Amino acid sequence: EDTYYLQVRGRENFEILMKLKESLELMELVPQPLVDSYRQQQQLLQ
Amino acid sequence: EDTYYLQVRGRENFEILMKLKESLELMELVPQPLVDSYRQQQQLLQ
Amino acid sequence: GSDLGKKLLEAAQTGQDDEVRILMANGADVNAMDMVGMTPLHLAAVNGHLEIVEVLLKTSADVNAQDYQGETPLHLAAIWGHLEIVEVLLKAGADVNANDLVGHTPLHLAAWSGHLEIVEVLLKHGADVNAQDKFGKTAFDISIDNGNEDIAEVLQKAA
Amino acid sequence: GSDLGKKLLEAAQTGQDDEVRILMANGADVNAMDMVGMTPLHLAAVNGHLEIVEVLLKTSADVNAQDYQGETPLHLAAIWGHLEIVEVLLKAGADVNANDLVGHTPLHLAAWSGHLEIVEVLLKHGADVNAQDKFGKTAFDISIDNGNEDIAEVLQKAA
Amino acid sequence: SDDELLYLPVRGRETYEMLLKIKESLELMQYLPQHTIETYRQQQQQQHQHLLQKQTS
Amino acid sequence: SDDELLYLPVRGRETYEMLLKIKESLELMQYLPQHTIETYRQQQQQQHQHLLQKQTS
Repeated sequence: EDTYYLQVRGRENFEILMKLKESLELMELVPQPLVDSYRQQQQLLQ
Repeated sequence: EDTYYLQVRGRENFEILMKLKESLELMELVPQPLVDSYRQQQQLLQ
Repeated sequence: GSDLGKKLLEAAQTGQDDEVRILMANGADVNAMDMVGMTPLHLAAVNGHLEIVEVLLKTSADVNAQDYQGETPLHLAAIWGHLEIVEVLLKAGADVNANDLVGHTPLHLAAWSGHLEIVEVLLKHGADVNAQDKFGKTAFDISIDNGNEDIAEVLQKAA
Repeated sequence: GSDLGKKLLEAAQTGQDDEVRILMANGADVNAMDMVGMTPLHLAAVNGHLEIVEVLLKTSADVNAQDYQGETPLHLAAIWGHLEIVEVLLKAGADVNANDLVGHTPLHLAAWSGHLEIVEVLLKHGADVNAQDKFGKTAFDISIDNGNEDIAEVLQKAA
Repeated sequence: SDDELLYLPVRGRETYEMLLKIKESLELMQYLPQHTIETYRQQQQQQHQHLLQKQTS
Repeated sequence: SDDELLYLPVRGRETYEMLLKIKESLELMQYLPQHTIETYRQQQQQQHQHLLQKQTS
């Protein structure tokens, strides 16, 4: 549906991108209220 | 040789990535001495 | 913060009951915080590990410990729908009306997730139905938004 | 910094001689700086626009203007191999021994690029062959590194 | 006891915002139950059934 | 007259470094002659001769 393929040179590069792919794909599963608490937290630290 | 293909959803997203593709591909053509001057400049501003 | 502290956070997260008991026996910090400020008790509540929650509640671990977002274990048991864990946190002295940074009570978060039995338990322990978040919204207002009609009507009956 | 200033930077960069003359007639700042601190004169030197360089050198524009990296128009004419531009900058009073932030002289940068005629011109105007960059390297040391044997031997003969 | 609080100096809005989206995604994973992770990871293992290849002709 | 000097606050080393590689690449383009740009851009126009497509079967 909205799946995207890419290609990367370098094992270290692939590993970083797999770490972030994971964390970015999982973000959709984080309840919005906890996201809102979190962004509140970041703004307070400014 | 070391050319890589990727796929992006969203015209605004494609435009940003084309801007950076340009600037990152052109970086190889910047003489190293001017790069070194530049990185010196950034360190001085710390 | 400490090696045993991180192992205990991870054992609590992953439901390693024997590991938890053994780390604690060896002096692991029960107030260890992960990168979002969660304690093993928070992580046991998130991941639904009732036995681990009961174990941690026999220690000095604060049942009302706040992570960096102001979430208590009761907020997170509530949002993830862990009814048994909600019940024992409340028995162990969980503040039913604890506020996170955007003014969510456990009731807001049970409302958000559509966890009916948990809304019922929170009301039973004196959840405040008239509490407003940062954005001026009650548990009710959020049940409405998220199309939780069961919970909408339970909340209106109580206000 | 100004609208005409940016247009003049871009006209100088892109070799739009008539545009340059017209922007200047209309009062465009000849000391306008781009995002790396380059003046129209810098950009005319980079891009090899001899006529535009000659035009700008009939104004108050500083022939020894430094960008944020300490590069003068003579550094950049040198590195990009614009012999005619090097010659007129030197005639217009370009400091042959100007230092950028990492201690490169125009001679270092002509050495780096393997521009033989330009090394010759820089020596002729009194380039200092014994000048060391941040990293302790002469024009000579850099000709060696970059396999510029012609220029290596010209530099050794002069030291 | 808390994780060490380090600070990252970032030149510019754009790099900052980008690093913020990244940090946010890495941190907020902590709030996910393992049932959710394990569901994700089985979804991912099943993507491997059909592997990526560069096509030709 | 100089470009406006803005500052971008960035939480963390990693986002900072990333935004720095980006900014650097965007700024240092200024040092390239148009002959070099035009060479690049003709190289790029010629990549279009052979267009990218998702292959099937």
